[PDB]
Amino acid sequence: SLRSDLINALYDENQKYDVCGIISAEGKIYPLGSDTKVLSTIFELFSRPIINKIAEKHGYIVEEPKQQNHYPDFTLYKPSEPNKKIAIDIKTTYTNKENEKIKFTLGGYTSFIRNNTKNIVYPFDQYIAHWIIGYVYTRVATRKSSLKTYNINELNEIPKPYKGVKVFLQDKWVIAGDLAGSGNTTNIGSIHAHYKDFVEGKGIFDSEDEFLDYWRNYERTSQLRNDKYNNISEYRNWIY
Amino acid sequence: SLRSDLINALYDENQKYDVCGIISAEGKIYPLGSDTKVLSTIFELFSRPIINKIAEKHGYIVEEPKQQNHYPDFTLYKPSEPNKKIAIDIKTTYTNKENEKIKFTLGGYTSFIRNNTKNIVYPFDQYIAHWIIGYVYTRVATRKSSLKTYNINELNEIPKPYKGVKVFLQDKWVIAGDLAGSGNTTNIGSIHAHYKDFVEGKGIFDSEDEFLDYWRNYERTSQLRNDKYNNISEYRNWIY
DNA sequence: GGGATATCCC
DNA sequence: GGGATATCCC
Repeated sequence: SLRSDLINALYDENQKYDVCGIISAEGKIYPLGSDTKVLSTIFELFSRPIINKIAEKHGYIVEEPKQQNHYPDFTLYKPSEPNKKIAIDIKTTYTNKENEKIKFTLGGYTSFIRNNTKNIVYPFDQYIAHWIIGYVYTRVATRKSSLKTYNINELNEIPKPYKGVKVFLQDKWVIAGDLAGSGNTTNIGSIHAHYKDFVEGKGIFDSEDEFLDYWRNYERTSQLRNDKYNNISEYRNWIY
Repeated sequence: SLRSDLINALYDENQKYDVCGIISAEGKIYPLGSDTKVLSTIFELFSRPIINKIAEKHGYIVEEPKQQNHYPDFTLYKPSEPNKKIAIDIKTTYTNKENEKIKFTLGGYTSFIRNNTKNIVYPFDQYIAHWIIGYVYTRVATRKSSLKTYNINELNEIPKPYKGVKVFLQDKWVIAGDLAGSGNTTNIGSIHAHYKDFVEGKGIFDSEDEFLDYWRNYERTSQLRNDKYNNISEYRNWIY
């Protein structure tokens, strides 16, 4: 199973998280910081070697998006059956101190979910599956960068911005919740839970329809969200 | 002074502003793509040692945010005059045909611009000058990242994400415009001209005052502002 | 012009 | 939760 195989190779098969810094054509190295906007990519870069791997020994093609504002990170599939498209999307998140509850943002709620074609490499329908690859790290901060330029020799010196990474795979609908992850950016939110709750997929929506419906009609303004619904209890009761 | 000194440094004191890729500690390199959220940060890393070296040589202390979502990136200050705080923010944009017109997005019009302390490192009132260090660049059209992992020796075979970089130092009110930069995120729009106009510091606003009142007044959307004001030439009369 | 990519702060 | 960094895409 693409999945089983996948999950398998994600948990240290020989993989080690060691990205120390950025490098300029001048040969001089600049360390990282807690910028999430860059860490994200670093997280995806760790996966890109392993997805493609499996994908290979399974006979599917992988297609990264050409444009900067389209979902999802990866698009696996076989030409023959070019309707059985799977979709993998990398999501990171940080912790401060050990064993805290986490949460991720699961993506747009007013895009291809409701539009089918808006911002997605392929029309929403060609996908049979949508997976999520979640990462958790202990951010090492109290930050203010590392005010210094390095060289190819001090690599070992270079401090990283993360510690004790944790990965897991799961279907999106399984770990989705009933609250926006981001406001203005209309994102969906994840379940507030213990990392392991994710592994196990101890969610809240009973199936993928329950997850689409809920999100399909999650009004955007609190004003309109009152006389309709704010959560699972609210929605469920809305079934009658 | 502090200002023109910075410029020299930032105007070919030798620097090239080129990046290669990401770099691990086992020494294995990974290339980059034109992704903005990344490039905007790398350009950042480049700027910090340049800034530090100048300030420090004029006896200024430097400040960086702890929160990743507060303004400004940099914060130079003289303790012998703590109320004389200056801001520096890196702003990037790209173009294909090495010449076409330009546009930047300089911050939110509904935060420190109207309440003194929302999402700002120190209070707005404690700042004398607000500077924009802008970078422009030609990006390899389309986008091809590839997944090869070079190394120090193959430092040359590695594809760069951009080429022909440009930089400018100028004041925030001189380069601002009368249209939004973005919408949902509520950002100020830089002027839509040509590199040079920027260097010229050939704007539209009359004063650092007009721009203030201006953006201080920007209604969040079409409905409201369409019957108030939608541009400076409109701002004007409205002022009566 | 409005909303889209990611995830975060108070 | 609402608004914030980064800027773009359509």
